[PDB]
Amino acid sequence: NLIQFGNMIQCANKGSRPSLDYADYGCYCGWGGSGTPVDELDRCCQVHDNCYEQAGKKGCFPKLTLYSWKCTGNVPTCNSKPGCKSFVCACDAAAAKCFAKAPYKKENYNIDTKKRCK
Amino acid sequence: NLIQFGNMIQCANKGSRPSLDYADYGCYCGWGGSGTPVDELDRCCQVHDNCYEQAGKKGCFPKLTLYSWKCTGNVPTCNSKPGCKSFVCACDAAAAKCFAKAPYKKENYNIDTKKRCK
Ligand SMILES: [Ca+2]
Ligand SMILES: [Ca+2]
Repeated sequence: NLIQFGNMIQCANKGSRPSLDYADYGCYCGWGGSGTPVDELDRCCQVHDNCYEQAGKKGCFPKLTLYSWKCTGNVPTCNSKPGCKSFVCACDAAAAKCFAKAPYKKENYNIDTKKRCK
Repeated sequence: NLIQFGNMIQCANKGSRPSLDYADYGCYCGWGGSGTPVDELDRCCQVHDNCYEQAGKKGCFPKLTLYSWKCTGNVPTCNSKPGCKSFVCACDAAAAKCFAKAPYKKENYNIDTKKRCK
């Protein structure tokens, strides 16, 4: 679920930045997502958006799915069983890893998505 | 539950030390629960053992309790508000913070607790 995703983000970036910092970023991080991502981190979110889309087509509610995961060697690691739990956990762990490698750019945080996204 | 606790430990210590390093340490970290704690870290585990005993007496199974928690700016924070979930979460959050500020001394890892703990 989304609280677990936030926990994963902190795991992957070794506490370098709070997970709330990623909640409304670029064109894709946060509600909806449209246009060309504005930078590397936003590209992570576009991928994540598409993964949640694919989870939804498989009958999952990715914001709600309660999976099992472990922060090990600074990598979010899915324990979960198959199905939605495995699938959504994979979406989140992947995004967490992607966020962690990408540079955070404050100028791209909380942007006017109607003006900058398409 | 124990997996979540491991995740809290990584949250509080910014992933600087694996969770397993704390599973058999001193007289109190892990299955042990007797004698005089061997150092500052071991004292954290003594407090955590006491907390788990209190949880049990509240009717909780602390190793199993499945709570809701958020790693917020490197601080494990309980979201669960009532019952065993909130109480056990608090035990774990406090220990995770305690572990992160205590110095780890490998000479106290995996000691013979039958011999050194009373
Ligand atoms: Ca989005
Ligand atoms: Ca113990």
